[PDB]
Amino acid sequence: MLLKNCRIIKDNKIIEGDILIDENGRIKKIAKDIKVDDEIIDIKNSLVIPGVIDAHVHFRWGEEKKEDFLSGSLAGINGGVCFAIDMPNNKPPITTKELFYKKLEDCKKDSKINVFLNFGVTENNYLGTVEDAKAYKIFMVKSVGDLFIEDYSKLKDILNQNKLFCIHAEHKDVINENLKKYQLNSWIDHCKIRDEKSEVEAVKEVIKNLKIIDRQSNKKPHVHFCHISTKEALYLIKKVRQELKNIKITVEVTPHHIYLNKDMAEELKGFGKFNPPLREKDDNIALIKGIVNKDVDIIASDHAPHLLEDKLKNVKNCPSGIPGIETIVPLTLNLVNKGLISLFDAIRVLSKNPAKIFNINNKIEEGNLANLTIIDLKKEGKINAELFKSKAKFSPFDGWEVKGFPIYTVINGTLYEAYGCKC
Ligand SMILES: NC(=O)N[C@@H](CC(=O)O)C(=O)O
Ligand SMILES: [Zn+2]
Ligand SMILES: [Zn+2]
Ligand SMILES: [Zn+2]
Ligand SMILES: [Zn+2]
Ligand SMILES: [Zn+2]
Ligand SMILES: [Zn+2]
Ligand SMILES: [Zn+2]
Ligand SMILES: [Zn+2]
Ligand SMILES: [Zn+2]
Ligand SMILES: [Zn+2]
Ligand SMILES: [Zn+2]
Repeated sequence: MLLKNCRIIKDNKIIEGDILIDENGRIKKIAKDIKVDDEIIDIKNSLVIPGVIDAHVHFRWGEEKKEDFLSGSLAGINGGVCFAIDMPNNKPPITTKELFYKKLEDCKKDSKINVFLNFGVTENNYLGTVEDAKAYKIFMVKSVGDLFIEDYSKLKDILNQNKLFCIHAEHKDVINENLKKYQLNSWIDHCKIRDEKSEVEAVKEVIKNLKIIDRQSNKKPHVHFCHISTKEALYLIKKVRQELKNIKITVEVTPHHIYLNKDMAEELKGFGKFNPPLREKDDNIALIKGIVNKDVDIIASDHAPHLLEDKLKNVKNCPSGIPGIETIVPLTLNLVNKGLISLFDAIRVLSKNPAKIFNINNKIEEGNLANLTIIDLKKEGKINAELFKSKAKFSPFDGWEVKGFPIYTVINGTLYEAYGCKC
C-alpha cells in the first residue's frame, strides 16, 4: 500500500512525502512522489504522526457487558489510538502469573489494536516478575479484590525494585476521615470526600519513600503517577524531580481533568463522577501549563466504561469512571486549535513520550511496523457518543464541538477509517 501526499512527523519536523508499506505491514520507503504499481490511498496532505498510545485504559476483562477486547479495540481504532495499555483491576484482578496469561490469551484472540497488559501489585505478590507486563499498577485505595495496598508502611519495600510502577495516588486515611465528616448526598460531595488533599497526601507518601530509596538503595525504580489532577501534586512532583538522582518520575493527566471542573458537578451527574474527582478551574489551568512547561509527560484517557444503567443512578450507587478512548485525540487536538498547547506538545504527550516511557516503538522509520495516526487538524465537528464503538456510548463531552479529528488509524500496516472519516 502507498499512502500518497502525507505530511509526516519524522524526527521533529514536518516533511511532505509518500509512505510505502510493504505487505508485511512494514514501512518500506518514505520519499517524495513515490511511483510504484501498488494500491494507492490519497492522504491529501493530512498529518501522519507516530501511532498514538493511550497508556491508561480499562477494557473490563471478566465484565464483558461493559467492554471487551473487540469493542475496546474498535473504539481505539475509531479514536486514532494504535496502542493501549490495559489496567489489571479486573474481575478477578490480575494478581497472579496464571491470571495474567489467561487474560493475555483472550486479549490476543480479539484485539484489533496493539494492547499491552499491566500487572496488579498486592502486598503479597510485589516481588514477583511477569516478563510480558508493561508496568506494575499500585492502587493506594481499594479497587477490586486484594488489588489495594492497605499498609503504606510497605511502600518502601514495594518500590525498591528495578521496575516501572504506575500509581493511583489517593490517600485512604484522608478519604476515611472525610467520610466521617460529609454525607454522600449529591454529586459535589464526591469531590469533597476525595478532596485535593487526599491526592496530595498520597503523592507525598510515595515521594517520601522514593527519597529514601534514592539515597539508601541501588535500585532505580521508575514511578509513573496516573491521572494527576491537582496543582499542588504537580508542584510537589516538579520539586522532587530536582532532588532525585537515580529515580525517574513521570506524570500523566486525563482530558477530563484538563477540561472539566467541580462547578460542573451537579450538571454532569454520573458523567462527571470519576476518581480522582473533578477539581477547580485553577487545577485545569495548572495541568495545561504543565504540558507547555514539560512537567506533564503524557495524556492518557483512563477509559473506564460502565453500563449506562449504572451511570444514571444517584451519587451513592453510581460507579466512578467515564469512557474516553474515542475522545482523547480530538480533545487534545482541540487544545492545539484553541492555542493552549502547540502541535508538537500534543504529539509529545500523545505519541512520543508514551513511547519513550513504556518502550513502544511507534516511530515512522523504514523497516518498522507501520502504526500511524492520521489526523485532519482543522476539521471542525461535534463529538457524538452514538458514533462511539465502545459499548459505553455516552460521554460528558457528548455534543461538544471541537476542532481536530483522527481520520485514519494504521495498525501494523492495516488501514482503518477513524471517527473523523464519518464527520
Ligand atoms: N478512574 C475511575 O474513576 N475509574 C477507573 C479506575 C481508576 O483509574 O481509578 C475504573 O476502572 O472504573
Ligand atoms: Zn500493500
Ligand atoms: Zn500490478
Ligand atoms: Zn464483544
Ligand atoms: Zn486510577
Ligand atoms: Zn523508565
Ligand atoms: Zn523534597
Ligand atoms: Zn485545586
Ligand atoms: Zn484507571
Ligand atoms: Zn446495574
Ligand atoms: Zn440497576
Ligand atoms: Zn466553528
